[PDB]
Amino acid sequence: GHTYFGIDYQYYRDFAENKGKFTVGAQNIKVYNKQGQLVGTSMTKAPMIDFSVVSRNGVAALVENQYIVSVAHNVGYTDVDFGAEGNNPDQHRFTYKIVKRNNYKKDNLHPYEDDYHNPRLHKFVTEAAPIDMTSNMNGSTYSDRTKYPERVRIGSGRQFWRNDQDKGDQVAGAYHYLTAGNTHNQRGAGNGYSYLGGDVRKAGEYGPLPIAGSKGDSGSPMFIYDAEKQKWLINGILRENGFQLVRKSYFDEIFERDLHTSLYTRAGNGVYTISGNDNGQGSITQKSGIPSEIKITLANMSLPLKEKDKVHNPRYDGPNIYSPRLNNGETLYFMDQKQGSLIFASDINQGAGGLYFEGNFTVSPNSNQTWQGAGIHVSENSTVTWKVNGVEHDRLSKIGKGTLHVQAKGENKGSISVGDGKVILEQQADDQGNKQAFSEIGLVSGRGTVQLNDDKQFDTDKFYFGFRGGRLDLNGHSLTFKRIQNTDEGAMIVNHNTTQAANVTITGNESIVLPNGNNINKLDYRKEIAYNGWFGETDKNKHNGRLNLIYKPTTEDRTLLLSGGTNLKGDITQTKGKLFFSGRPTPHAYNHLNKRWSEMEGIPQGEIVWDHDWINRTFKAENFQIKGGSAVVSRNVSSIEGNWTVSNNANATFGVVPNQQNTICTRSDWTGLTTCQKVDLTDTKVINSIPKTQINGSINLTDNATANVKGLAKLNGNVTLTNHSQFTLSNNATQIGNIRLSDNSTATVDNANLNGNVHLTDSAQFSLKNSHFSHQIQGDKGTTVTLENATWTMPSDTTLQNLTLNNSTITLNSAYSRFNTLTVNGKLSGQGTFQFTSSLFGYKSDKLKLSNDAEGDYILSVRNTGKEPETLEQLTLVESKDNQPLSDKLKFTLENDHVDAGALRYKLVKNDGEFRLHNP
Amino acid sequence: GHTYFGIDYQYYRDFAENKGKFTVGAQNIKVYNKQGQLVGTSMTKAPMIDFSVVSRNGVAALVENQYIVSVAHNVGYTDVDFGAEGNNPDQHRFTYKIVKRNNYKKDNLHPYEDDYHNPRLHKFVTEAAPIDMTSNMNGSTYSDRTKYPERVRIGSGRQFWRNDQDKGDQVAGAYHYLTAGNTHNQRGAGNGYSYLGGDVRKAGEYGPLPIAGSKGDSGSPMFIYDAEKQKWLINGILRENGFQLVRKSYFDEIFERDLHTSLYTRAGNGVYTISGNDNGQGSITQKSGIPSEIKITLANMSLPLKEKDKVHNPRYDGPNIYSPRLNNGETLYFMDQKQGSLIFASDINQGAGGLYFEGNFTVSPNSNQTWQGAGIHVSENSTVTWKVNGVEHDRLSKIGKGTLHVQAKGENKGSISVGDGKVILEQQADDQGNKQAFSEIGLVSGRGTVQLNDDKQFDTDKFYFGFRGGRLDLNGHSLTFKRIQNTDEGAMIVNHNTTQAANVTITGNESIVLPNGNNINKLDYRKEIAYNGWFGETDKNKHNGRLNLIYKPTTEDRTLLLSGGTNLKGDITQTKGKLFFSGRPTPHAYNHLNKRWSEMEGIPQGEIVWDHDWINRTFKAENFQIKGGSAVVSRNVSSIEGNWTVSNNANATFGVVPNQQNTICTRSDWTGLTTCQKVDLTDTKVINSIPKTQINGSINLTDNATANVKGLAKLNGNVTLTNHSQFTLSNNATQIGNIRLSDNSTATVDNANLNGNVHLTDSAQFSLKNSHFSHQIQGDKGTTVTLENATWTMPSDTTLQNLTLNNSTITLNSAYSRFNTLTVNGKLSGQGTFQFTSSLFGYKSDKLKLSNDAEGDYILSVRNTGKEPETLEQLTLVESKDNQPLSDKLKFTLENDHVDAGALRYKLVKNDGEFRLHNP
Repeated sequence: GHTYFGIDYQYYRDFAENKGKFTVGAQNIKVYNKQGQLVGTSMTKAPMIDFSVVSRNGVAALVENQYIVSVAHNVGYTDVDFGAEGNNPDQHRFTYKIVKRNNYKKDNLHPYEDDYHNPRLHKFVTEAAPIDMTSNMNGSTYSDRTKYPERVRIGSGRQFWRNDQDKGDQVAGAYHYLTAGNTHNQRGAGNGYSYLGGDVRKAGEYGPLPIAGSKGDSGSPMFIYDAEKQKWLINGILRENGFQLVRKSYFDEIFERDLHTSLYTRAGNGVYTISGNDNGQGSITQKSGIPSEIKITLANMSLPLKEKDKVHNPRYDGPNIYSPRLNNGETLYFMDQKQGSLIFASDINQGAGGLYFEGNFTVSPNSNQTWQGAGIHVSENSTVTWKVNGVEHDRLSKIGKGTLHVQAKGENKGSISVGDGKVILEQQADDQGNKQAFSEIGLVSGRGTVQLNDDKQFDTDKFYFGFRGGRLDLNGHSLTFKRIQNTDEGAMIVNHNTTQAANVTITGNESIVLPNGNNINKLDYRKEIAYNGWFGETDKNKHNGRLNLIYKPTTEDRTLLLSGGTNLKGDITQTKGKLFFSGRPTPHAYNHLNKRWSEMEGIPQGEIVWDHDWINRTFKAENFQIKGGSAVVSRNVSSIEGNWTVSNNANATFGVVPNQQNTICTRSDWTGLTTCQKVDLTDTKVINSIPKTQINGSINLTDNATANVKGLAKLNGNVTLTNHSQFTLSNNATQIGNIRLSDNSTATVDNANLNGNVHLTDSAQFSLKNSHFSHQIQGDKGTTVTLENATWTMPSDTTLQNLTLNNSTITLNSAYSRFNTLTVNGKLSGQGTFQFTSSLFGYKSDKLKLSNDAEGDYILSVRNTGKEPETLEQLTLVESKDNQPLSDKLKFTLENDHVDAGALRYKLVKNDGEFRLHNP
Repeated sequence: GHTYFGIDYQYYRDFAENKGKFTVGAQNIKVYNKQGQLVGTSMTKAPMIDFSVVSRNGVAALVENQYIVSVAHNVGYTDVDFGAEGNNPDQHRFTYKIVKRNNYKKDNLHPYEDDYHNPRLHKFVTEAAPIDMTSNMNGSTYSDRTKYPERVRIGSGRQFWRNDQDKGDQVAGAYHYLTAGNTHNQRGAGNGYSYLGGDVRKAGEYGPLPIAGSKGDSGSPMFIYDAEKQKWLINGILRENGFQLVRKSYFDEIFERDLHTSLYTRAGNGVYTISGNDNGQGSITQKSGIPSEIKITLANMSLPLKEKDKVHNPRYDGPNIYSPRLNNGETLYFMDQKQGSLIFASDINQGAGGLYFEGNFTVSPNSNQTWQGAGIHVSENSTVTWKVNGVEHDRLSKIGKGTLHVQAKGENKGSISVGDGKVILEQQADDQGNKQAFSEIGLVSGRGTVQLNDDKQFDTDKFYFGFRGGRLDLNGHSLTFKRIQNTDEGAMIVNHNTTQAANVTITGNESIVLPNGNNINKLDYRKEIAYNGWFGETDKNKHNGRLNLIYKPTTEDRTLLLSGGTNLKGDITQTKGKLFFSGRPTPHAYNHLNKRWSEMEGIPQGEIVWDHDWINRTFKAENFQIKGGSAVVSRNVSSIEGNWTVSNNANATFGVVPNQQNTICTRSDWTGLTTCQKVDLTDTKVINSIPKTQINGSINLTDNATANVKGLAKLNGNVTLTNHSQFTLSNNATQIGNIRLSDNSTATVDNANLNGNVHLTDSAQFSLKNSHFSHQIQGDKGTTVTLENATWTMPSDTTLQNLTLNNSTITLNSAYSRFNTLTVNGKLSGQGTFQFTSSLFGYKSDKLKLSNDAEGDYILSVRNTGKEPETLEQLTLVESKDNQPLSDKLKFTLENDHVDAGALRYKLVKNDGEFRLHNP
């Protein structure tokens, strides 16, 4: 298509991929031109369309579970696929095959032009919900912009951008990638058609991003928003541009041709028996109803797998490939109001025919009969007990809001894609002890759930969350993964069991030594693995059962990246390796442009990632037990909630520091690869975009554990240390809470803000560097407090043991800028300043109480109020803790050399073993 | 004398010592016999006599400042002393020496019998005010019992008690101790005499305790109450018993013989110059008046210190010792209406002559002249500026209501006894820098005041409050004591300065290791010291200036007992050791009886202390700052008022517990020694005699501080706790106020009554054991409430975090014996009962809202009112705080298994994650 070079190409790419700000449902997206000026606001009258119904190759759209729409003259393509762009193998993109083209035939009862077809696919599509069609064939219907306020199109035809002189550069050939936007303005319409066209340089009546089609865009879909229904509908297919309106009545004729057999037993508890053979002939016997026997059509093996379909217009001649063998199968519809039964008397290959179930059914083999077909659709509130195995190298498609309770015997060699509703896994062991539900299991489209009703149902290496994921409900069971295959934040691991807890263990990749051969999956041999999804249920109306997460790699050099979220009623445990809690870059459409046009556009080749444009995440658990290795809470984490226990030689670090390098872990949407690397955080825009992490919990360090809260982070909780643990608050981070040190632990506040109190015992040490502190410090026998380049404003009477000063100032009383005393029971040493307040009139003041061990060089500064004393006494400033005299190694100097209280001049003297203010 | 064995000997002993109920001024003292029957009521028509005017040896009474009265035939005694019984060295009892006997000579102008003398003492007596004499010599005068309703006597003659057969046991020899009571009945009187006599077994016209004299009682005084004057007067001296009436006219002749020189200058501003020499010759020069020179007599050193006085009756021959040398001195009287002057041109030794000053005087040495004499009497409203030093080993006696402003130079080696009025200390340093007002200073008789007008005026170890004490007015100055020498509650330390605060520091005894040598003062080497007096002014008409008290011993094992009172405008601070606020046993006369007669009387040998008979005390300060050590409020403290702050590892304990041992601190009146020891409190009479201490203030605990209110105590205030402080209310004590816990503090109510609310935050804990509680408890994140063997009746909606039950019951609503909800946001656990009220008719009830953490075994009891429901619903009783279901570890059981509302039967079920009342 043709875009406007006056607007960033990225808009049109993001639009098509539902990336950047154009996520599904989003509204009011501002669109600026290259001059940074507002062109318009997008999607002000409709939630952003879900383009997942459009095939990756842009030439078709999903209008039913196994049907697409396109132009007949697209005579070459034989299949479609869906989902997100890229080559991340976790996605397991599926190739849906056309088995019947359904090229329109113009005739007395089919008035419209024959460049139009409704292909049937060989499987039910699971990755996306089909889109409804508009029903009126009069183009004028859709001109009303109150009823139809938004209109969009999308395609992969030859790509151009046009400048202000309307000159086009062709930046890509057809079928390379998708571009999209709103359509051009309404430009004339009639029976079966509509024309849209206008000036790409200009904002249109459907929005700031008008886009026209070109060679290769034929067949691509055009969508219209019905504001009354609140639905996006497909309105037409591209044939300025002309569109052939969609044909709902024609589609109905195709559909009813493939689905015409309804099995139903009026009294309920129907019993049906099915059999067939390789020549595509089949039969369904109904226990009692008349007729007892119903003939059905199945996959016909005597027919070619490929053949040339009907061609009704000589212009649209070409390969026109279809599958007479698969298309022979009809779709069956079973309804029962009580408990129905379906018995497999023989293997069944339905070909492109599928199964719909309305009501509960028990489906059972007489022996070991298998099934194979388009897929299974189970109605809302219906449960289908499925006791029939599948076929090797065949994928079963499960759709519908209902439940599929899998309960066949032995090792099922078929796989499954769970697009909608629920699949319960409960395969039974065979006589030989073999038990496997599927050889491979995927959750896609976010609508589906896999629920475990037994152990050892599948190989966890063969389970994946594909495009938009879904729910894996452990239902009280436990699993171990090496790595979890996942594509995005749609991935959810939960436990809906109210009664039994569940555990997920992640062990990381077995080896990081590359194998040989010619189909290496690099994801399996990397030190870094990642999970983009959720642990724990976020839906308030679903049960968030107990769920624990354990990261237990084999080697110290293995990383697990969590970039989605946790809502765990349970703990997260780390035994080794590296564990990152992180936000992630906002997704953006990949840049397919060559060197030249990339340079013209001013964007890098390949992956588009903006350092200032990240998604913010939240994490929550009951406890974080870091028993070993290293846990890191990195950038764009809004909050992490739960209590921390770091033990042995483990470590936990919170926050990234502006103007330094930080290790940043990100996974590529394009390859699925995770990369951890030191990155400079120096850009103002980037720095300002990163939230200060709210750490909502307390921290306990034991043994040799270390914890570090730094930079863009705020600890909303206490820290407790024992043994030889160490805690550091630095780089302008903040803590709202207390620090409690025992044994041989250590704490340090380096250029940071501790809003709370410190309490040491035993041999603990507290260090305050390059900071100001205005709270309480309590230290007893054995403990050492140290200040360096620091100021401390004491709030009240305080006791310490040893205290070491170095270019630091202690203000004894908050009134300096009723009276307090600092007692140093142990050794004071070093050099610095003490700031005093006093009332010479009452001969009262702040006090510094020292022991025989005191020593060093200090400055005394005194602020006195009010009156001149009505008597002559001495005011003690520095005294001994008892009657012994202060050391001669102790040296004090009064600032300004003297203190005046009216006409009375006091100086500093060492008299009788103490330092007093004296009047000569 | 002779007492009645039918009445406790203690009455007669207490009477003589003004102890038990017979304190000075007391009235209506009931006297019971050994059969517990009322014999009579004592002192119904006069306030109890002050026997302090009677010499300790019982043979004389104080009739003027330096004169006594007795019989001439008492020819052996050479001195007298006064005060209280016992050997407490703090009393510094003084030996007053007879310098002239003044044996009566019968002649034409002296009609009466010559067994009578009026001894002159060498010093003015400071410990007691002299008593007036009756003036009529006709014995019949005093028979009128309307005018003279009360009459008493006292002596130390041979001691007997007589039984109902009037048989005497002699229980002690003469001159061992004093006994006293009212006199016998009037039995004949004439010129110069009176006889009193009757039956000791019987109550007499002067009261229930008639007492007769015996051998050794000769000379002892007999007193009569003049009801018109409202005075006790001495009426006669003992010679059934005969008494020689007192001779007022004879005494006047003696007095005028010794005091006949009045110095006076009509125009005011008189100027007198005094000199003398060793031969007892002296001179006073008057500036201008005629004659200019007046001869005076002084101590005559050429005369013997001892000699035999005049003997007028050969029967009364014997030693008759007097002091011709001291008696030679005459007393001088100086009056001036403006400002008079007295100049010492030479040292002066007045001997037994003293000084009276009426009006203001300046008394000055030309050089370093000293003075020595009987004492100084300064008139009311007169000030005598005294610039003359004293003499080593000589005590100066200060009496009169006027002021003595001491302002001499250098180190005065004399001491002083301040009996009356005011002495201001302002010694000036000499050229060499020596400065000392007196080598020793005592306050006695409660009438006197020492006021400090400078620092370093005396050694605080040499200052004492003797018999009945007096006021030490710090007047804005500060002092430190090791121990304060004090005898009784007459001791007062105050600060009358309206402008400058004052501090008293008490440090305790320097060492507790006994010295060697043969004059050890045990009081100086004990761990326990005590102060029987007051801190702060109690007189409303005097200024109660700011005064602070600091107890700061060196070692943890040192105790300070305060058994008197405080009324401090200021604080009490404790840094270490043990501090007791206590009442004290009522004083009782010491038991001098041997083994035999003690056993007969049924009383212990030695000190008489009754465990049920204690004096109740009050204490008041602004703040009690217990910064270290232990503060204890012990038995017989009516109230202690002020706010408490207990910090560091300090402790404060209130109340004694019935039926347990309590540490009781008491000081012996007899030895001055303080003893602290565990004592069982098991006697009903003792228990009932102890008041419940009203603690009138609030309590703040910080750091590791602990406080304990228990037993006979009531806290009328709030408690606030921080850090790791702990507070316990136990043993049936009561608190009217709230408890507020923060940080890691803890509170417990063990079998006690908390009338108020509890509020926890952070990690605080509240424990309720073996108690019933009916007020509010509020606890948020982190906090734990615990009940053991307790019931709690919630008053309104309540929120807690964690809650632990153990054999305890929570009644959700006060109506159980409009609806309330208890929310437990955190973990509930344990076992117990919840009592509910409900209205099934409206489907409303009390609620228990729990979280996922809830667990344990509980009983649900439900009381329902009124109607049968006109609809069928479920009534939720126990619910979740949100949509998650309650744990399976949570178990409830409905009491009685069911609830009925008319014909409708509801049972308890767990339905949909909640516990509801359900109708099958």
